[PDB]
Amino acid sequence: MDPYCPFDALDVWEHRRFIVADSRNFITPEFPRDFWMSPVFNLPRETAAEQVVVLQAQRTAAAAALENAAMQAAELPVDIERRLRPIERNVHEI
Amino acid sequence: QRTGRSALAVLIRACYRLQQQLQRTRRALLHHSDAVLTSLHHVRMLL
Repeated sequence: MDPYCPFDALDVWEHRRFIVADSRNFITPEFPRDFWMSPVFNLPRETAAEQVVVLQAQRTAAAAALENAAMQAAELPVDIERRLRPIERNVHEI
Repeated sequence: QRTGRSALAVLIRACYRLQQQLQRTRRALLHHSDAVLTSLHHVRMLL
């Protein structure tokens, strides 16, 4: 698991003034690596398909209530013509 | 005597029953729209 590197180590001392050819070192933490713990990404069990099932069941349940309300409100036009026509005839009797 | 007193009876029966005909429509058309409101309300519940 060691990355390949031909060269071991080299040395020409670090005078703060004489910095030339500005490269950048690999910045590392001071803590032992063992707690830089492992990669884990876990799925939500509710799947893109499962939410489809749940929301479709909800849509189909709501459609029944919408149809119930429509059929409750679809009888009012029958009520108007069932209630007012006899009243119009009674007025006509005069 | 019996002519004019019986002629107004038709109008009496007409008016005292037209007073009820509209009361029935007051009651019958309000106990029905409340069902529509309750149904809309239930549909709002489902969401």
